[PDB]
Amino acid sequence: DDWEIPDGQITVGQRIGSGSFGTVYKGKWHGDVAVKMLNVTAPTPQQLQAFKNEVGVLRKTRHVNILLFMGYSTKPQLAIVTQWCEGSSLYHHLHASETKFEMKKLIDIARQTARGMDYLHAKSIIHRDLKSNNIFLHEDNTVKIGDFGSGSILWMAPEVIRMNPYSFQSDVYAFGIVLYELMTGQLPYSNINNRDQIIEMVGRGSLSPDLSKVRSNCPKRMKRLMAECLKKKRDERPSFPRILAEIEELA
Amino acid sequence: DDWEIPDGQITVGQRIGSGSFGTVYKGKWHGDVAVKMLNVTAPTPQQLQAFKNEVGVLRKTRHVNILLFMGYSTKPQLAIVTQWCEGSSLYHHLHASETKFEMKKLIDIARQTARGMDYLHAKSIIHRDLKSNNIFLHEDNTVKIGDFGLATESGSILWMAPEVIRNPYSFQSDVYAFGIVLYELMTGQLPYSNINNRDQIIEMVGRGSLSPDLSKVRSNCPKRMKRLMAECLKKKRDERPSFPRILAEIEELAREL
Ligand SMILES: CCS(=O)(=O)Nc1ccc(F)c(C(=O)c2c[nH]c3ncc(-c4cccnc4)cc23)c1F
Repeated sequence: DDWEIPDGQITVGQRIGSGSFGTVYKGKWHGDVAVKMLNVTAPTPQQLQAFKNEVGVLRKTRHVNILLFMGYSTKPQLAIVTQWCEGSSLYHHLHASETKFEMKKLIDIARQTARGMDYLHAKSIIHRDLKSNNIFLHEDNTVKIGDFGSGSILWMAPEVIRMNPYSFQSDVYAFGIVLYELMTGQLPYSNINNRDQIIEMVGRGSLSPDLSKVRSNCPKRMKRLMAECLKKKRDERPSFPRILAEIEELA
Repeated sequence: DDWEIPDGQITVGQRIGSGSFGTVYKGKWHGDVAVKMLNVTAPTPQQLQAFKNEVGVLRKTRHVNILLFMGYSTKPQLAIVTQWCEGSSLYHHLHASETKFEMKKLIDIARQTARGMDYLHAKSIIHRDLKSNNIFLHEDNTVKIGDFGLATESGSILWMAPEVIRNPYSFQSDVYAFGIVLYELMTGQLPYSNINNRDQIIEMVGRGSLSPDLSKVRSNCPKRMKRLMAECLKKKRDERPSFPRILAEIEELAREL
């Protein structure tokens, strides 16, 4: 039916962060929620529908590894309401906490991410921006993928960089970088700190992630799987169901 | 929009529960999932309303403390696809595991349960079958409320309020059952131990001379929880609070101590 939450039902709290679209706050609504208020004030009737369309896309996601959509608001500002995640992003663990994860967890996280990613493809949903920042680990066990309802070029496929370039293949490339981060412990092109350089080089096929940076612990069974994900040639990339099967066999 | 999952996608596995309500197997569908299916030649549409009601009530929930409904089925067996849960029920932990908790966790479990129950009532949903058995502990410490079935919008006798025991079901009945669940958390024990007759409980609780022994609460248990619990267990419907007030008092406690 309708998942709108009437004005005054949510007690908006502390400002968590800002994104290109939206500002995230912690909220009070039958427990803890997260509210993403759109960068918008007025009830513009035509962008209203445009907003509602994105809600329609969100409300078709009922998977454990996808961040739980819970409702939307219209009156105290346009807003997306989801579950609250305890802990930090996958980016924070890998790069900002220096926290040592056992190799067993890494594969699980990838497996969880692939579970979420396959589901979106099954529902014919292209994420368009899958990175470790949009992967929230609830209580450091459970993957929640969000932010799918002049940017992050590290997870960007070659065909996306040079301009329909957004497809299920580009999400596959994004996952390879995610795997890279997990299996190398860091972001790609770390030595080359030049955005424009990377854009031009990865775009022309001159640059690709370095796999000598993977640790010895990494199974070469899916070290090969990255290569499949990280292919410059998009049609030579594995689909996510294909991907989901291979990763799972690792335990 | 459609939540129908046509078959072939679903890879059924090992069953965990059975009966005449639908067997529940552990399937794999884009990961670990759960399926509750009728093993029948044909559910000649007497079952077809029960199934349709549950799909209607499930499709309208999206909460972390409510079991995650993932889909339904019509073509072969009737089935309900929900998230897979890792762990055992609250009933298992308190009673069937002989495990024990700190006050800290016990009050937390009540809160998460209160959140889901508050959510259900806000969506104008009556659970009608709330008990420790239907409260799953997923990831070993996060509440999942399920087994809707009797939901709408024998063996379950202990969580039954007099007006149901003596349409009886209401938000108030859910409230009474909540008080019983609180009792299991704050005592570790099921109500009416000194009564091993089904006929004793059913008459006495219905009559209004039987009530849980609140002397059995833990020493570490808050005086506010024991007070809150007695309010949910009121013999008279009207004197029972609503979950917004129930959740409010709990939240302070969890923060207070
Ligand atoms: C599926 C809906 S979406 O539109 O595609 N995504 C989405 C919508 C609304 C949101 F608020 C959030 C969000 O940032 C968070 C949603 N729950 C969260 N829980 C924790 C955090 C967080 C992240 C980093 C540091 N501290 C807290 C961030 C979020 C969100 F990701």
